[PDB]
Amino acid sequence: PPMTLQQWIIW
Amino acid sequence: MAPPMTLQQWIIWKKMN
Amino acid sequence: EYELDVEALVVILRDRNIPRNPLHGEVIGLRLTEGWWGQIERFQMVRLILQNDDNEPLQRPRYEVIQRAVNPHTMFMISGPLAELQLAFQDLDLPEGPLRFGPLANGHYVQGDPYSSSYRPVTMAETAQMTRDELEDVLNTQSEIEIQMINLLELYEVETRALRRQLAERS
Amino acid sequence: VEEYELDVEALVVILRDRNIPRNPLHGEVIGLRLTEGWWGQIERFQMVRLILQNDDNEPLQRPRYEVIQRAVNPHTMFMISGPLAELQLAFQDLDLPEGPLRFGPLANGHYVQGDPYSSSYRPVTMAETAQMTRDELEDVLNTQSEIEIQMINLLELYEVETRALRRQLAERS
Repeated sequence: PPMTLQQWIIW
Repeated sequence: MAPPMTLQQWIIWKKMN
Repeated sequence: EYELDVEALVVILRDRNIPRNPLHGEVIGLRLTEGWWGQIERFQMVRLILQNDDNEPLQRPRYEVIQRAVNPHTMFMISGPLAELQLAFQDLDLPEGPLRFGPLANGHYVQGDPYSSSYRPVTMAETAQMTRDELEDVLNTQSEIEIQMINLLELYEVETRALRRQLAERS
Repeated sequence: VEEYELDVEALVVILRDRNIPRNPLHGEVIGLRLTEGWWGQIERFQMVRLILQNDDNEPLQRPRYEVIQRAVNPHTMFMISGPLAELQLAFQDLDLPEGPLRFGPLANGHYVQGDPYSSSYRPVTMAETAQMTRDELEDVLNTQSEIEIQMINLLELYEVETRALRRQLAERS
């Protein structure tokens, strides 16, 4: 499951 | 000292010895 | 591999109005409009690393440097000054050798192309940082670029002669 | 000091074949234009000084020439043009000078529109770069980069020249 920048930032 | 030589002057000199 | 600040990268993208959302392992080309080397465009190709090999998120994100020529037409591209891009890409610098020329790393100079118009040679500040193999590759590439430039100057001189002729007889 | 052997009789043949009436002196500087060589069919430059006699001006049994680290000025110097293989008969083991010096008139990177030697100028080949040292490469690169700046300026000037010329041609149809 590759993450996007927003998907990493909300973490 | 002798003067500086041209090319032919040298060739003529070499033709001596 | 060097540190990547995701927050600053997001800010950098939004400021340019780019709707793109880069992924993990995403290959990004960078057009550095200016840096310590002066005010002339240079290129660098990087890759984002957000997680590990098992896709578990890294609380300290990274980016790696890929040693390949940036192709602005077939690649995702961010442009801006080095100082600004360093807010995201920590310790970012020029790549090895002719690669810094990007679309001209292979020495292909094209008439009418804006990237060929923007191309400028290496400064003496750049060369003091280079190895012999590095310096040879740059010199080979600049030679290829010059060959194209000289052919283009002959073509220009031929057309100018022809147009002034055509103008003379039609005036 | 870099000195190699000189065949005087071959030099006489070369000068006469080029209709050069005068014979050079001992200690005279010769500017050479190498029209072609191992590097390619592009023109290169080398500077030499003749040694026909020793310190007491006694003629040498085997004359020599020395390579001078200075850029050739074809406008002011005694010049000989020809291929490397023809000049190697007179100047034994003749090769290219160090760094940008090989460019001669453009060793200083002074590129000019209309200058014959700027038009004849060609950058270094891959055979040349393989032989160079780090300092040579950095020097050559410095000069070629300055020539590039000049060439870029002339390209943008020709683009405006061509454009305005086509415009004045179009209004006259």
